Amino acid sequence: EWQENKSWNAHFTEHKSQGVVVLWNENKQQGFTNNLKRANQAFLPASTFKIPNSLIALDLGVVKDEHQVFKWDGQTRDIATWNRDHNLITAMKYSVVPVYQEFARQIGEARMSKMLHAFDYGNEDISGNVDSFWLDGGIRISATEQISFLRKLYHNKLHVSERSQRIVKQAMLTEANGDYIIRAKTGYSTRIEPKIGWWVGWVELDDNVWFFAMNMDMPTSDGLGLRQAITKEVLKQEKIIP
Ligand SMILES: COC(=O)c1ccccc1-c1cccc(C(=O)O)c1
Repeated sequence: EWQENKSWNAHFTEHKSQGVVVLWNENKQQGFTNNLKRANQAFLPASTFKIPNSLIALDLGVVKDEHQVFKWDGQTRDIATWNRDHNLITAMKYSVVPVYQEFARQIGEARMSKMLHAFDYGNEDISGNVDSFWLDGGIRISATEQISFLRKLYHNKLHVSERSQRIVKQAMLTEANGDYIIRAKTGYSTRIEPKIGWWVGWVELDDNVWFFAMNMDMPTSDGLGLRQAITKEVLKQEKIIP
């Protein structure tokens, strides 16, 4: 069962933006979205792909654990936090593309493709360059498809070891307080129109889990903070967080 709630559209329009929020109640196995059509429209995953990429890299031994240091290659890039050493935790936190591009190159096309099919991830198409296909290649995934993938990850049901899934879920840790835990990954797709921002993950409560996946038009980087802000307004409206 799915239900549409266009009242959430107010949260996007107050910022003159457009997008979709998709919520899934795990206990009740019920979904909610403001836009059933956009909820099933497929976009580039961009840095949300760092979830599956991390899983594959860990399971194949490309990444040993969350402490392995990936040394900066010495190339100054326009994002300051990228010009330093990183481990899996910080590379996720700061969405350090060049680290994951090296992951992908060491994974290779053949194993990457076979693993995304085992994950049933989006359209499972890695066409493009192995080190950027999730940024300007052929891979596509919808908001509802994100939730389906994240739900498997939460239950350790993806076709990789339990360890790899626990480690990635640790690396996804974004916020935690006395009321909730959020594990999620942001995304920013700019190389192919339409330019969008992602935020996908779930909300852990004492007695339930709310999975979420949102994307929204993002014509400039100035609005990236809206990905979390709009999502949280929906969570508040549905009384999922205070
Ligand atoms: C693809 O383009 C950028 O990533 C980008 C471009 C301009 C300014 C900032 C970023 C950036 C950097 C780090 C994280 C995020 C994010 O929140 O996913 C975004």
